[PDB]
Amino acid sequence: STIQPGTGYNNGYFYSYWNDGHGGVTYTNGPGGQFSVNWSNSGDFVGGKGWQPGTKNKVINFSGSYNPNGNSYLSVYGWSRNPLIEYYIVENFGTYNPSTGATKLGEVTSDGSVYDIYRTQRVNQPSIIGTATFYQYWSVRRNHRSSGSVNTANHFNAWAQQGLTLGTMDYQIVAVEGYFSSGSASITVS
Ligand SMILES: O[C@@H]1[C@@H](O)[C@H](O[C@@H]2CO[C@@H](O[C@@H]3CO[C@@H](O)[C@H](O)[C@H]3O)[C@H](O)[C@H]2O)OC[C@H]1O
Ligand SMILES: O[C@@H]1[C@@H](O)[C@H](O)OC[C@H]1O
Repeated sequence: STIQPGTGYNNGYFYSYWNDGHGGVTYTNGPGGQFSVNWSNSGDFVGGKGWQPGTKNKVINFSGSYNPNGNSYLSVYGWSRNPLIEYYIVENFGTYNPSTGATKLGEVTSDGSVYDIYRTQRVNQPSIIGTATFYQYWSVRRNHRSSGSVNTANHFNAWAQQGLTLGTMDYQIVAVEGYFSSGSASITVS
């Protein structure tokens, strides 16, 4: 069903839904691995379904519809702890490349596309442990898609070769993000 920001498990899938308190977003958990997001003149939000804890070698499958009107991205999204790391494997995006401003670390080929990899430091920003400072890693698919399989290990290894130490895995989801935009998405994770 439709829910306010929070976390939990639904039909065997962890979910996380976060927003900045601005209105304009509706997040719905559906059967199995399915979730939907519908948004209209939103603020900042990110939510979706997957695993808690994730793993360092998961192959993540997703399919469905992704139709942003503005700034948004569809990604494998997760965290580690000790050290705190936020990471995104971006499969598709809207009007803004979310790696803008991050430092390019190289490239990796995975699951049918080259990806550009990046990192940046986030300072006194929201996180799974509260306001915190942490590195944020990106791997941005060149050949955008809204269904696919992601071998997360290829991305973790590419980042590690440029200095990532992944700590203890926290959640790991397929997420839809929006940033002052509109859109819809209906995604099934497995
Ligand atoms: O109540 C606390 C939650 O609000 C908190 O949720 C996390 C807050 O950070 C969210 O981060 C996304 C971090 O980066 C941009 O990439 C995202 O836009 C931030 O908002 C994260 O998605 C939430 O899980 O968890 C701790 C709770 O105590
Ligand atoms: O076939 C794919 C090629 O098209 C892509 O660039 O790099 C990945 C391969 O698996």
